[PDB]
Amino acid sequence: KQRVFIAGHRGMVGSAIRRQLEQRGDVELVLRTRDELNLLDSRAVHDFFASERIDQVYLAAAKVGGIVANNTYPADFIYQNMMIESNIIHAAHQNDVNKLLFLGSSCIYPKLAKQPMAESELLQGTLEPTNEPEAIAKIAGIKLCESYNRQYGRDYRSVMPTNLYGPHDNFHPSNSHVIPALLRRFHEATAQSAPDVVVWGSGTPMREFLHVDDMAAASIHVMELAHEVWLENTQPMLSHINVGTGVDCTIRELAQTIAKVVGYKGRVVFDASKPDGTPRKLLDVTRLHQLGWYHEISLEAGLASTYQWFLENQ
Amino acid sequence: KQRVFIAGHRGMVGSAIRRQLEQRGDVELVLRTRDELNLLDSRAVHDFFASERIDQVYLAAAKVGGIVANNTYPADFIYQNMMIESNIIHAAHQNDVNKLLFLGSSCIYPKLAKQPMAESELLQGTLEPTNEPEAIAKIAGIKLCESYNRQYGRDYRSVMPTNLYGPHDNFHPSNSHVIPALLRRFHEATAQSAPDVVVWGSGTPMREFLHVDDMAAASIHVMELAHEVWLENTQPMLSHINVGTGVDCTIRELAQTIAKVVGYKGRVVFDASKPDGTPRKLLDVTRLHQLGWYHEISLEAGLASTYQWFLENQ
Ligand SMILES: NC(=O)c1ccc[n+]([C@@H]2O[C@H](COP(=O)([O-])OP(=O)(O)OC[C@H]3O[C@@H](n4cnc5c(N)ncnc54)[C@H](OP(=O)(O)O)[C@@H]3O)[C@@H](O)[C@H]2O)c1
Ligand SMILES: NC(=O)c1ccc[n+]([C@@H]2O[C@H](COP(=O)([O-])OP(=O)(O)OC[C@H]3O[C@@H](n4cnc5c(N)ncnc54)[C@H](OP(=O)(O)O)[C@@H]3O)[C@@H](O)[C@H]2O)c1
Repeated sequence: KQRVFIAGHRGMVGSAIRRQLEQRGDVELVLRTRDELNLLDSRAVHDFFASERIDQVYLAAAKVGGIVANNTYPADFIYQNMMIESNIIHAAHQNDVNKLLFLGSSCIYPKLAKQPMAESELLQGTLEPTNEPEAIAKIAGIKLCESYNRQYGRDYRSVMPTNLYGPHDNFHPSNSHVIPALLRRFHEATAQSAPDVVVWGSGTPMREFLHVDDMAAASIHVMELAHEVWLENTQPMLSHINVGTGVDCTIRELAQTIAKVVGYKGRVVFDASKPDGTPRKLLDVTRLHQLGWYHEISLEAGLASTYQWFLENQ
Repeated sequence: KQRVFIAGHRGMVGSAIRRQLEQRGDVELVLRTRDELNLLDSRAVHDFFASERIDQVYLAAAKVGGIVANNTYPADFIYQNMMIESNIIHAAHQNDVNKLLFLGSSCIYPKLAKQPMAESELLQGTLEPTNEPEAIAKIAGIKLCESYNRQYGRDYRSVMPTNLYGPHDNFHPSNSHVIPALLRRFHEATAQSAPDVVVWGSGTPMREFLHVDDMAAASIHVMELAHEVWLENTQPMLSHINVGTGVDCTIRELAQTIAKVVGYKGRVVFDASKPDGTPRKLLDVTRLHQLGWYHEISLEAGLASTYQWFLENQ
């Protein structure tokens, strides 16, 4: 069995990967909570790698937040993510861990990228300011992996998810992430019998959403590809793989779907006196599809199962 | 007196800053060699800051090299520079050091940047591959400074030098840095009585060169500006300041000048069957000039004094 360390296993993404692997008789999971191992502490991280015989690492630990958190604590987001990534990568290398999967984010891409965004859009223009600090730390993570691959012949791969939703999300109505926010807002609206729910903007912008269990399955799929196959479909200094659906959805279609899924009978209302973001943002997932992975969970199905998970965990 | 820690003080840039400050009765220098303090060791760096009452830091320590070194050891260049920067910045903050000057490099800029390159070119396109790893670590350094400035109201400023030359450079004929390389090549050619020296390319590309003592004076100048003045001439998320001459020189003019400076009487020869780089690369130094600093050392004068330093230190 392969000994697989999923950093950040109690996280949204980490716990999705754990649920899938825990069904694998060919895998032994090695897991440490934050209390047991602070991944900011280089010495602790090296001690763990030196004593635990790891074969593969899924790097799913990170300082994460929404718009307010990213603009309010920028130092926390660049420092902590640079240090977690640096410590784990360095320790992995030092202890002969050859396989690693780094989980980044689509925030890496330029604000005005060409759509849909191919992996080659990386570094082609200015970042969104709200996410700039975290985005630079995640690009540094990808370039750490690439650099160790190139200097030492490592196999440290990377995926960049689109917007994710599903179990273990933060279902507060003030989350800036639209799916959990709206699930919770429509849930409460449905409880109060509120006549309407008002969403800022016209509803016209197009966005992309992937269920976290699809993310986890794609991530495992990418981790487990033959190296020769992964190499044929990437480039040493352009090595990351976008993970998503590659399909747009309007915020209007999303909000009307969530209303249906929760059984809301009032009105979804869009207040177009508020600004819209860009008209379209989504990943080009041609590389992942060429590597033989396609998502399985439709928005409708994913929303319904996610909402059921929230009901069970209120 | 202000207690000033110059990280990397025995380096080319660090030692230039030290020579200038050591003439300041208002400054007490705090210096630690690599052997005394390994800046990769977070615990050691924090212990130093916690016991040494520092007021200002000049961050002039880095893993540095030429074209071969950067392409051969990419992991070393991204990892080491990320960790030195992260450790010093974090420790400074933690111990109430309010003033810091981070020394980056013009390698940060896109390969196809608009010339001359204004600070706003940062992040506008693809990096030169040879330097990509180091460049991402230095951009992460600038964004660490910005992030601490914005979250905690720190005063962590940054300068990006152009190509530098002067005392304490590496004067081996195989240095990929053209000034020390050519000084040493013409020096040897002059000793051997070699009939010619052949330089690859046509000589037409334009490049920018600044003497290291000018860099040091500009760096001190930028460190010491009133915060209100520095703020008026920068932007929180676009805070770095280019340091250079803002003036182009052909590689042909450079090589013919070096030949004159060393007293070579053979021929400078350009072999145009080898490729040239881009036609022009230089910094726009309007922000530094607006902040009231202008370089003092002409290329001719700088070359002559640099060569005299090499003669004295062979
Ligand atoms: N929609 C999404 O969820 C989404 C979208 C795009 C990309 N991603 C990428 O996926 C990665 C994981 O996202 P996520 O939402 O799954 O995060 P989470 O799931 O909210 O948290 C991941 C976790 O890693 C842990 N961690 C952070 N710092 C640690 C430390 N110093 N020591 C040990 N553990 C530490 C956290 O610990 P403590 O939580 O207990 O604080 C947290 O449990 C992120 O890098 C994110 O950018 C996620
Ligand atoms: N032409 C130029 O020189 C030039 C141009 C553009 C930008 N810059 C920027 O200026 C900065 C300094 O450049 P430079 O040429 O002055 O470098 P140097 O002068 O060649 O070396 C700087 C030094 O900092 C030290 N250092 C590195 N790692 C350390 C560690 N782990 N612990 C303690 N000290 C450490 C080095 O120690 P050990 O040397 O003894 O290994 C070295 O003495 C760099 O970031 C460079 O990118 C320089």
